[PDB]
Amino acid sequence: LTYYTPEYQTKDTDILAAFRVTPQPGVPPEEAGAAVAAESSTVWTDGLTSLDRYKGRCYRIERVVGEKDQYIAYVAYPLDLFEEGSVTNMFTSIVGNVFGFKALRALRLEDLRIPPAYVKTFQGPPHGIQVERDKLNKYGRPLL
Amino acid sequence: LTYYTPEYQTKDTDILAAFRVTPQPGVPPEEAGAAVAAESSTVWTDGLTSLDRYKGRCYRIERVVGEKDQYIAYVAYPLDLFEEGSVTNMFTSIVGNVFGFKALRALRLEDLRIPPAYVKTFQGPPHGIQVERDKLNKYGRPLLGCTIKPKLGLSAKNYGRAVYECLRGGLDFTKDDENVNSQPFMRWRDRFLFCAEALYKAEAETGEIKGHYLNATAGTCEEMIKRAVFARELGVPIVMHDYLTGGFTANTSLAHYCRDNGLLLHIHRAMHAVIDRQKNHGIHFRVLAKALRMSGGDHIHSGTVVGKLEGERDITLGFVDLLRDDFVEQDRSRGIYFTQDWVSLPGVLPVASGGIHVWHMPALTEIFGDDSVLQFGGGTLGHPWGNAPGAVANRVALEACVKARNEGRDLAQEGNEIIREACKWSPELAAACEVWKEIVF
Amino acid sequence: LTYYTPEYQTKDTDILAAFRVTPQPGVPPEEAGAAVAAESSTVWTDGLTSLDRYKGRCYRIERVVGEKDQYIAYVAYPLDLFEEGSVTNMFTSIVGNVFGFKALRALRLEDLRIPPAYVKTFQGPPHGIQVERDKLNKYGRPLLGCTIKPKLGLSAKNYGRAVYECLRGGLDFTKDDENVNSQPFMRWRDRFLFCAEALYKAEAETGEIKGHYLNATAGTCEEMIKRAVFARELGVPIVMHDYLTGGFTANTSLAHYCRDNGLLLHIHRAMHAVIDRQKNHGIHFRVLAKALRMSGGDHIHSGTVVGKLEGERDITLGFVDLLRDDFVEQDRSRGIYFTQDWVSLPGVLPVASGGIHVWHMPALTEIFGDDSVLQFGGGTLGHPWGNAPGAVANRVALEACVKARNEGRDLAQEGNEIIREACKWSPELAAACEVWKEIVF
Amino acid sequence: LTYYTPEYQTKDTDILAAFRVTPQPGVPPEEAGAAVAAESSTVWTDGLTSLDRYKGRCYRIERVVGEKDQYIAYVAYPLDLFEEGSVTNMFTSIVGNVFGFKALRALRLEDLRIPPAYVKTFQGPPHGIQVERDKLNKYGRPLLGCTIKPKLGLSAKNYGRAVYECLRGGLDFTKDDENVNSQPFMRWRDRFLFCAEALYKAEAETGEIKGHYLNATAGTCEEMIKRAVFARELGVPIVMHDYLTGGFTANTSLAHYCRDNGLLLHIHRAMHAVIDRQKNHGIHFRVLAKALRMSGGDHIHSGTVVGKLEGERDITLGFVDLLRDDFVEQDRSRGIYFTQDWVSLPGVLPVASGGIHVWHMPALTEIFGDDSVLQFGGGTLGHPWGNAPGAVANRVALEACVKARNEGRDLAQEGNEIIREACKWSPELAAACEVWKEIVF
Amino acid sequence: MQVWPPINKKKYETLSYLPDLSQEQLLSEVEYLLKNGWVPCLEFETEHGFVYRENNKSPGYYDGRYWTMWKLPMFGCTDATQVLAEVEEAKKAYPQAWIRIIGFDNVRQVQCISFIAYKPEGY
Amino acid sequence: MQVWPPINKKKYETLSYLPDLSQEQLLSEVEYLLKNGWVPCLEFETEHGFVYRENNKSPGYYDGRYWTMWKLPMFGCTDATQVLAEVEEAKKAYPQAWIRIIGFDNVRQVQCISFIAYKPEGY
Repeated sequence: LTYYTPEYQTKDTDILAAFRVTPQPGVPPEEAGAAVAAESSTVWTDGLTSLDRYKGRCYRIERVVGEKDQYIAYVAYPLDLFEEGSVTNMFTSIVGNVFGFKALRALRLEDLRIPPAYVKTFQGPPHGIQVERDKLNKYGRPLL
Repeated sequence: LTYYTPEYQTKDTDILAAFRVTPQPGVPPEEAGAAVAAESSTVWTDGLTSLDRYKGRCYRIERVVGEKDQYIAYVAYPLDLFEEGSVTNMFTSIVGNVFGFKALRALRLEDLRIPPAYVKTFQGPPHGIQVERDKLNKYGRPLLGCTIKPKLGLSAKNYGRAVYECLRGGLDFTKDDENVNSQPFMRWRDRFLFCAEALYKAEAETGEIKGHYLNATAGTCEEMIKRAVFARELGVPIVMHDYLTGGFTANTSLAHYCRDNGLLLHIHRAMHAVIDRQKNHGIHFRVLAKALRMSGGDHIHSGTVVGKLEGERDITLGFVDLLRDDFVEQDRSRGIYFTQDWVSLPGVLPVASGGIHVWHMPALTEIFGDDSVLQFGGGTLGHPWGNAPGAVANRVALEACVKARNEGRDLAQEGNEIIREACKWSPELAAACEVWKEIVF
Repeated sequence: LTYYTPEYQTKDTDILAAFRVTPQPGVPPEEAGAAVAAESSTVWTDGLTSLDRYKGRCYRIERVVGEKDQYIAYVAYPLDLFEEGSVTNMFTSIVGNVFGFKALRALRLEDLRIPPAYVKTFQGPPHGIQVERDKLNKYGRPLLGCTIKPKLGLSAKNYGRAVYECLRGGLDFTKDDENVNSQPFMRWRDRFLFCAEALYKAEAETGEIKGHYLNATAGTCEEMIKRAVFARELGVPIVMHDYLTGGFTANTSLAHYCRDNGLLLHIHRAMHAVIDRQKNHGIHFRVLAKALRMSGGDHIHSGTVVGKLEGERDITLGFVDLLRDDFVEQDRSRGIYFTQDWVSLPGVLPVASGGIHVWHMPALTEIFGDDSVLQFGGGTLGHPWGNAPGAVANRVALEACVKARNEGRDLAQEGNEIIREACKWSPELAAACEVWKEIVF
Repeated sequence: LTYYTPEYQTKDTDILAAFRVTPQPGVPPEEAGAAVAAESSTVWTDGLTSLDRYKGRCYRIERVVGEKDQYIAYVAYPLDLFEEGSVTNMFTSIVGNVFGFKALRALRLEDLRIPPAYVKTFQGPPHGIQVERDKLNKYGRPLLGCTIKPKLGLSAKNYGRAVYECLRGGLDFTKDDENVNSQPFMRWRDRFLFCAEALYKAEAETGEIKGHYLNATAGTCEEMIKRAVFARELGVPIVMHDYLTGGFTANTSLAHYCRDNGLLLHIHRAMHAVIDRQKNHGIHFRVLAKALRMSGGDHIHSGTVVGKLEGERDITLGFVDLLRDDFVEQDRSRGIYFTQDWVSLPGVLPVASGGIHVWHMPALTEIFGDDSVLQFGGGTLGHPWGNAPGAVANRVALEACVKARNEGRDLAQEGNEIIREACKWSPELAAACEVWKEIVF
Repeated sequence: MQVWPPINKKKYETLSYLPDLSQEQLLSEVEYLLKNGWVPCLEFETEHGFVYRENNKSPGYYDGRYWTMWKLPMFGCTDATQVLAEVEEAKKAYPQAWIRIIGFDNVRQVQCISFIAYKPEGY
Repeated sequence: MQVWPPINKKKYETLSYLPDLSQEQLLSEVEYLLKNGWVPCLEFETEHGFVYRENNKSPGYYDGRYWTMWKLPMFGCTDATQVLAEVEEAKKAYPQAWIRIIGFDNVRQVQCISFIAYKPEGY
């Protein structure tokens, strides 16, 4: 429980996910959130880097009161983990290995805080709402 | 209820799906299955075609006794609905709109009978099991792989040395983790250059063909082909793609690039448990690999078994066959809801992965047999004496498992024992049996 | 004075500049700093946007006490003003219109805080210090270089022999001078072919990777890439570009060509003293190298130090860090007016150059340490016994400086002495200590 | 002092520079000029060539009486030193190493005599004044331009409308500001599509060829050509490049792309005051435009004049001629330190810009005459009645200035008056004379 | 904690990180081959018994995978001891050679076996 | 005025244009390594101790940069004399090999050292 970090202060170059984890009976919520984070690393060669820079931190665990006993574990992923401008990579690195962990009944990814330093590595909409209306010269209603 | 057709006789040019539907209380099962089929059409212009030719028929509904009250509705989709050679299309047309119907609590796709007339519109594996062994000149055992660890963490020269220590120790293959693409610490083209160096060295050391699954996955079609193109420039034998985060459109393009260029493709199934873990909703991994045998890959991760045990080991054994075999006939205990005639599409080699280290060797060797890849991360890297000792250690363990099977011993019972014998004559393996037995016996 | 904003709280997606403004007598400092910021906008259509989002804020003005009465006005530029990944744009938008304002006697750009959200839009060094050492397999010292002399003058086979004598003597790298492109006496493609020959020979002689900074600079984008393309054809490790005469647009294109092709880039900063020498007008070299760490280069000339001494050695040490380090926090004595978080952009290796020969070795070795290139022209070529003796002579001098530092001696005081010890056991180096001491002690 | 050559007779294949050197106290002027020249070479291998052929000769030193004690040292550079057709090379070889010599306080390059044998290695303007007027079919006045404002701020449809209002009001040309490339608010290709639309409309409204200086400047060679290519796709007549932030390598590539595709090139000199403002250090703008007439551009910004007055108006008039004329002989009061024979390289049209609105019209018209572009930002956009009224307003003002000159009136004295006459018969212009006279008479 | 040799641990794939098989262990292998239906054959290499790439370095192109066949496949052999006579005759002729026993599975149209039967002196 | 040998001045990068380090000079180096926080490791080459390019000649591709690791990194070693025992054991096994002491800087994720510890006879 070196991935459950109550004391972590988030960086602004962090991908934060908010996972609703429903642990297996008996997984402590702490150990559940730290488990979600830990699907980031494991050791040996590890002494040739500092794994401390490439790990998910389950910095906070909240209790989903009354929707059952589920928890919103908040993982924080370093910017260095992701390939700039690749949603295929951000999804492999987050939704890639965690959802099939034995110690999890069912886990769900609710939200992502995509930091602006990562946002900037993306083209985005080839146009988006505004240019689209300028192009199309349609103003004042929803389009049909 | 013009989509529920009890009287339909299937065509041999039909995609048949077997959907476990869990209706909303009050939907009659009939109306539930007909609803799944009806996500095929609706009317007006409809009088300018015959919608009767472009509709899903829920021809049979079975009751999933005791797993709750769920039903296996059998839909039958006409061939004309699908774009020849497009797994992106077969998934849009089937898993595209049905799973979100109000009158369905949770629906799950369990199997697909991909007709031979559709099978034939696909290239398949750029190589598949046989050419792969011919190319690689490896016969008689499951092949061995080492997964470099940590995934994200080290530099390129480091990844690259891990690779070599491991491969000189007698494993055959090393893997870029699924998360390793090009990233600030280790950018692709240098990982490629150093892993190339490392494998030619290890191969000139052993005398056995070695190779590294270079992860060609990227964020645009163009960059994926760019990386693939550079593996080709090195003369290296295999590249890798995660097919669910990258995509089926893209996967199929890496897979035709490798056929035409002679590279093998190790497909990693990252993200699959998002779709395939739950029993009542999703698409079942056997469907997700029929989609890969058609889209194309030469290796596909099938997970581990000795951990997740017997009874469920039967559905693992059901889709390994669906992957490897030319015809997997109907066997509803291994989860084959339909016979499948692959009409000479190459087979994909199962990669077993996770939890593994040596007392697994005989079991794995038995669940899977010869046609598999036993991929160790910690089983190798987490050896006492490091990387090459770990490689030698899983390897002589495997070859002990081959010899024992070959001189008719039963790996299923003598297993642990067979490995007992092997520890004894190997130093390297013995220190692996110790940390083994730090949790073994 | 709607651009002078005392109350502005900076955003972390702001380019902050620190301009030393020397106003015209009578401009209030406030009005001076607001004037620098105001070169961002003017009005009418302005009511069809909010100019409030696209203006430079002179949020703080400091008084440069005693260097005259000058002021360090701090402007803050929004992220939306810049084209992602374009140093040509960041320089047009900042140094583009302000330095010629009537109400300014002379203005100077001292530093830039390039936010991480902008940092991320740049490729950076095609390699940078680490991969460079991994590639080159050189660890433990500053690397050595020889500059062929005369620059313009000899033929191609001559340039090419100078190169080899020098590189077989144990230097690691040789340089085409900045003025050498293709010229009547020595046309590029033959300089490339003979310097290629020369370096493979020298490397097969030593057993150490050798390389020549081939000057790919030319007059069109096309010809620069043409020369670069031919280095790639030889398998040679490094090419060179002067980034201020060629351009930032072009530099960035040579730098993405080398990333994608695995060539290192030695950037030469010719023309920089035209912009960066004067204290009261121009752009300060630390800004001109933040622009290169982003546009891309693997080596950048940082000049020499032991000549231009202590106190000013502190701002050299301020931008070597800005070049080499992941985060160079705020230190207004080394001239860092702002913290800089490089968010894992590779570092550029400082090339120290000019005035150098051996009693410089320990000092240089100390100012710079391991991560630098000590580039000798005359320190090597102007040796008594010629080129290879000069190479051996700077080299054993350096390695004496490494060993001494390593067995805790203080190069800063024992230096001259350390070199004294070394002369003694080396013939080659001793004759270099003589001509050394034709001006030494 | 083997580089100070009082006796050298210049060759006609020599690049001559005229450096204003301000030596360090104690450097003899002779030793100062010889020092500037000596940054051409140094010795050993030197005996394998004759360095006597590849050295700068400081053949004459003059005393800059009374501007301080500074000297105009005249260096003479051999043709063989330069790569044919490369301004990146001519600037590396001259302004590349000299300006940072310890024995120089501040050195400034005032002029260059680019020999005709070197002139001939350059394409020059893709068109130049004449073809430009033939193409555009405009004869008899300076052409008019409107600069859209705010630069960074509005959307693409907005930039695009400003453009049209302005161009239908009779201006000929509109400009993307130098900072406008592709940016979050306004991405390039849409600015290109809407400015294309806007100009064809304005031109079908007037009947006069209209065009927009589309800023093709970008961060890589590749993207600059990509934008240029799309202007070509629209059939639009002119594109734009800032040649000092983008680069000379790049500039030359946009300039040969436009010759070969028939687009005109408006060159913006952003960043120039960083190098050319100080009197004692830098390179003087006349050198920076000889470099552009050779690298290539069809228009070049020369700044404004009526603001920065007579005496200095003489050096403006010295480099407009250097730009526009086939031969500008020696005239050391207009700052021509050397005769220049341009041997039929096309002339570049001066763009006068900044501070301008109508009582400037006769003066401008007189400083510059017919061969210029009068570019208004606020002179047009900041009109009371908006954009098209401002266009008509600068335009009839200019045509009044043409008619008056043509019927022999003296714009130099009657000017203000001539405009007085014009206000009267124009509504549109009269309201411009009002806000004029909110600061006029 | 040990080091595994960079020199001289040249391998001949299946079964070569095991002790050398005694004629008993070789016989049981040849008898397995046979109990699955697979035709045994012998390959022998005199000239460098390791893959290499001289002719071309393309993806999955290697020189040295092919050895010379020693006689033919022992189609319809039922007695594995017939077979060991061949390893042993070949070995007379070629004390040089590395011999390997391969097997053909005509049901799958593929070679399924390859184990080194005789390493030449000091291999 | 002298000539420097075209034959036989093969070099092993850092510290190799110096006299050969005595076990004292080697020890002080290993003790420096250690006083900066860097994990020492030994590489040993039996087979040609010089870079070459056989496999591919691309920009910055060279064969021969990688040697075999002699055991592992001496993670948390505090006594440099522990280390010299390894140079000396390796050397028993491989009188053949060129041994070199390398070091890992896990703070920067990079190898920082490489000095030749034992040149094989006549190197």
